[PDB]
Amino acid sequence: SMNPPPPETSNPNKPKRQTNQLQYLLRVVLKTLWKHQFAWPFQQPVDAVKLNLPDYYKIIKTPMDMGTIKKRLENNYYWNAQECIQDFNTMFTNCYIYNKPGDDIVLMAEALEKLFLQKINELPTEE
Ligand SMILES: Cc1noc(C)c1-c1cc(O)cc(CN2CCC(F)(F)CC2)c1
Repeated sequence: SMNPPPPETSNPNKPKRQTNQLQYLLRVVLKTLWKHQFAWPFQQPVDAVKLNLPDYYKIIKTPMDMGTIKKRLENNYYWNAQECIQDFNTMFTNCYIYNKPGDDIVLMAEALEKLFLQKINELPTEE
């Protein structure tokens, strides 16, 4: 169970724009979660080899992580905020699907998700 390639973070064919909602997602939302004490397991793709999780990529077919999200934001990969929000949701859902409801990693993801929802509650209107 080698790891898959990471999710793409740039694509020369995918259209680009800089907007204030995407800026908010990078500067406020991602920033807040990134620097949180629970961020670190989520700051890069799950390395199922180093973590000895041979079934991870049998269960999780749409991996996602904040490192990927950060690069996507930095690279103007997203056209709109919803695309980015979807990736955060994917990351949290994967964690909840793969792990058991007691688990420390799940509590960590719940805390980040609560914070995520607070910051997305205040997304600015598009200029
Ligand atoms: C995210 C994610 N989703 O599913 C898995 C499995 C991971 C995961 C990713 C990591 O980079 C490291 C660990 C180990 N874990 C960290 C927190 C802890 F609470 F300390 C327990 C050990 C788990």
